[PDB]
Amino acid sequence: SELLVNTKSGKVMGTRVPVLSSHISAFLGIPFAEPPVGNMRFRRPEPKKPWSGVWNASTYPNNCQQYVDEQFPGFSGSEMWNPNREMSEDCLYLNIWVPSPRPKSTTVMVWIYGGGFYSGSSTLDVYNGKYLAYTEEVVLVSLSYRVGAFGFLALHGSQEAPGNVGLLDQRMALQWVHDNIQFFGGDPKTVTIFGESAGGASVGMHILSPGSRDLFRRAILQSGSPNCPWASVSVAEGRRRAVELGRNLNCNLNSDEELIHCLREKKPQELIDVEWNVLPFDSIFRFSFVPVIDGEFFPTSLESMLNSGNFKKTQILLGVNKDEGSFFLLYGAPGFSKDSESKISREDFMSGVKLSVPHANDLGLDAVTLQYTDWMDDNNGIKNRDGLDDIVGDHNVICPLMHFVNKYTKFGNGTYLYFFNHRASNLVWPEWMGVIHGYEIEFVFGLPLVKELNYTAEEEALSRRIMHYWATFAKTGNPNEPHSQESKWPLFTTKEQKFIDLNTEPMKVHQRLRVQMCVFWNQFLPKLLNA
Amino acid sequence: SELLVNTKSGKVMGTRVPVLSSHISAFLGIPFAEPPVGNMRFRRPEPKKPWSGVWNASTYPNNCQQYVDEQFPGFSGSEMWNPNREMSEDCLYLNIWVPSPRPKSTTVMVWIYGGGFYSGSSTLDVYNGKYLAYTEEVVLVSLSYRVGAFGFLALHGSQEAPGNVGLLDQRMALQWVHDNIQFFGGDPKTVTIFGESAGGASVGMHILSPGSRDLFRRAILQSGSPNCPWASVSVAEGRRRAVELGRNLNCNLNSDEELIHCLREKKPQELIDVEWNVLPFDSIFRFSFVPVIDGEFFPTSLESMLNSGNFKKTQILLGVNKDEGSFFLLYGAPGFSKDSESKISREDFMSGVKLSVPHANDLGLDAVTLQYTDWMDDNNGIKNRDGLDDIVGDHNVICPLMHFVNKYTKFGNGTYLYFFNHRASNLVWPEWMGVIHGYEIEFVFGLPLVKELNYTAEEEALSRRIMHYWATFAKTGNPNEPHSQESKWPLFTTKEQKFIDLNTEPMKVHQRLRVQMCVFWNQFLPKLLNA
Ligand code: IUM
Ligand code: IUM
Ligand code: IUM
Ligand code: IUM
Repeated sequence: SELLVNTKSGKVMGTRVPVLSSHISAFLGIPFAEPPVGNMRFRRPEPKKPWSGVWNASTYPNNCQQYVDEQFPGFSGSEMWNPNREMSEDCLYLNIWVPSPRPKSTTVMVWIYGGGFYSGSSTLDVYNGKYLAYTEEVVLVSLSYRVGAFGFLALHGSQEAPGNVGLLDQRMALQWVHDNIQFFGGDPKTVTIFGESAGGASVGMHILSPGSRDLFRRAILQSGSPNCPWASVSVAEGRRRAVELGRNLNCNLNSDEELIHCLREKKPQELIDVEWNVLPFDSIFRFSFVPVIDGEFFPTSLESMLNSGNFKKTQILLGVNKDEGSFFLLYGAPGFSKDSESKISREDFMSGVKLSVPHANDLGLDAVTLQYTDWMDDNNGIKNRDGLDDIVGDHNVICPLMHFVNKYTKFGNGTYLYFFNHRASNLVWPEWMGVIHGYEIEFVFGLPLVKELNYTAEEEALSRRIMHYWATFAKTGNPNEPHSQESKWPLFTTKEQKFIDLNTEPMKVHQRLRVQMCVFWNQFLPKLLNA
Repeated sequence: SELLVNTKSGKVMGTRVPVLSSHISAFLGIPFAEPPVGNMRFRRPEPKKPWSGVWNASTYPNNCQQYVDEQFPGFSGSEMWNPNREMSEDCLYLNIWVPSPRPKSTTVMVWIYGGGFYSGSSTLDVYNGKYLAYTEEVVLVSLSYRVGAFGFLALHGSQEAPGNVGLLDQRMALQWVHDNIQFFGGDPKTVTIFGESAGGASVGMHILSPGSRDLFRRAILQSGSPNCPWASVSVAEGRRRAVELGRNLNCNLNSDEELIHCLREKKPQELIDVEWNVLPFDSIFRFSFVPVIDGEFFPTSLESMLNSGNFKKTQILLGVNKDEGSFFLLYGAPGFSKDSESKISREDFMSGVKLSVPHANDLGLDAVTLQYTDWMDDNNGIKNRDGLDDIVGDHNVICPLMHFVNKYTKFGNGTYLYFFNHRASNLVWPEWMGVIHGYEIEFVFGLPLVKELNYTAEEEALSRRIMHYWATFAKTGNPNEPHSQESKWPLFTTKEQKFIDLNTEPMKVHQRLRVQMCVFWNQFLPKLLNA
């Protein structure tokens, strides 16, 4: 009865939400898994037992236990990413926005949030699917997955904490969407999983995981890809970090059973408190509990998989932001402050490049510095600052994504590559951080469309193009409307390597995104480090 | 009696030569050493026994046995460097051009010719000191030194063929100049040794050799420096190449005495014929018999010496040509022909970079290619062609010279650095080779001044500036006339690193010649190869 949806798990009662002019149906906090609490912490998600009665899908679910950024308390720029609902280990819930009237079988977009696998909520203001569902008439799903140690602790042997359990959370949401989105008017045969940062890395990992390929049609990857250096550890390093996490909580680490038991008794916040102490390196843009290359979720190494074509072959739309690195530099690298044009000294640059590339020897750090220093001007604080952003952005998202694009396009049924380089007019972060990691999201979710948000008209325009690019790609596997007034977004071929700018200036097409630098990061530096 | 000069070695009768308007005295083929023939092949030069009677110093001496370029027979571009007098092992002679009337004590410039230590003559048209002596009123000396195996065969143990013997030839000419230039009107207290290519490398080596520092005042180094990768071998490699030279002539190489004896019986041309077979590498811009870092001439390694300040501390004027590499690419690297715009394929580029950097492993070759490829355009034949020239020019002359400038300026009494980037209007070589190795020489020696040579007026202008820069530097240790209408040639400091363009456009000052690339060649690639 519009808001009464009767699903294979039970009846779900949603709520009308106002969006722009109209209203839309919203179903919020649908459980898709049994609460991963108690003896079930670190365990694989268990499918949600069906409920008697109607489920009140009208309020946002608990967010999952996660690190809370208090680096800039009150600063909307950082709080916009913080959990906005009560945190709870009970948090495996998804959110669905459906048009009014209910479509019959229309496209589904399943948003998977980023947050470096230690943070993230489906429920943040910038992930509100109102605007996207309304504007583009897509059923929009937000999912939830366990982040941090709760989702990615990996004692590879044990059944009680294998890794990737937070990815399995995602996969179960995807199963539920596959099984039940039809009752919300969604077409399970065309669900598109999009995500940003670790969310896009996750999307890439379901393209890769055999166990996930059947559960979605298409994929959008924003500023992340499965092969990103921060997105996976070996099972050995996962074990190492799991044990070190237990060492921090004074766990008896005689056996996996002993460790897991200890970690299961700790309050969620104590895991969170010591979580960053288990990194093996003084480092930027590294997270403690990330997916493990474990043999089950990933059959082998991601590189083999990308090489063999061992991945779901579909269409992907993906891309990066211009200044991917600045966010992590501000937070982690000396000399970058929020309130200064963060001109970076030479001493702080070398501190920064050493933090950015923690796995690199003195030779590798020299290679990086050679690549990224303006040697005509090696003490220019701006060039050092921007160069650090470039190092961090190229090493950590742009070049791994371009590696992934190249390897994937060899076997996929279509690749669209954007380069988002628009600084929002109302961006609350300093100018020096540029087009920041994560700040294409508000444009994907249509926030320039709400006038109270103080976007320019030109930005609202861009948001409508992006949403239209995104939903058209989701519907059709091509972001372009067939024969439209807009100019066409070229396919990315391994031949021409074309890609588009996304900003308010009209579309420009380019070749070979950061190729000079990505040849360094993808081809040369690894060869150098192995030698 | 103008042309009758009575020297410590005996009387010398020269000849009036017409130069531009006037005439000048010329003394040609003064012997400064005993003919290094017979049992004296490969031996240290022996000082010339004084002669009875007058020495006819009116014709050019024999040139020294050397490889003769027949790659482009008749092509003036290549024949201008070939021996133009009868070749002979008897060839240790110097040439003096004196003004008319005879000055009393005026500056001396001692030209040391290049030719990669395997070739060179004092007597080539482009080394005619008429124009420089006339125009700038300097006594101008050309010397001769044994090149190739005859000057640089190095069986380190033996007294009968230690290396560097061709450098000792140079040092003896310098002694003779020190002892006798006064009788030609020259001031031994201010002789300036200049040289180009291996000639400038040689000049650098007398700055370094304790045994030579006292014999000259100032130094000009054109497109060469003692630390150039092609300018010295270890004594071990010298022995290796000496033995391999003997292996090619079917010498009994049981003992040094046996080898040297065999090499002493061979006709000069048989040494020359097999000379290039002893290189250890398929290589460009490597010569077989070069100076040996032997403990006597050089006390230790050149790098230690440059580091410790263990060198003659004076003023040096030095610099490089823009397109230093093209000459060797045309001759040695596949895909470069004289008569085509030598657009270089990718297969021929990698062949070229492998030839340019023969001592480098696959990792180093990758590093070079990373540095020098336009990855937006890696198949552009022009960019590949020019890039090869840059690789060869940077690796082989520009970056070692900049290393030498930097190390030297720490301790020297003044450094002037030019960058010659003028392509002669009448250059007979193809356009693609650019400002070619060696083609600033005609400007230093004032050939744009003879109208029959078809230089532009603007080029004659440049030649007069260069000659004036050169002789003023020789006279004064500063190329600048004190308070003149010309703009001042900045000192090269390690602080600002300033240097001037030399061309017909008016002087421009720049910083940090090819620093991005020289940081690669001087700092990074060696660190990479040692690892
Ligand atoms: O709680 U237990 O292996
Ligand atoms: O990292 U930025 O132009
Ligand atoms: O001719 U003998 O040692
Ligand atoms: O070797 U050049 O421009």
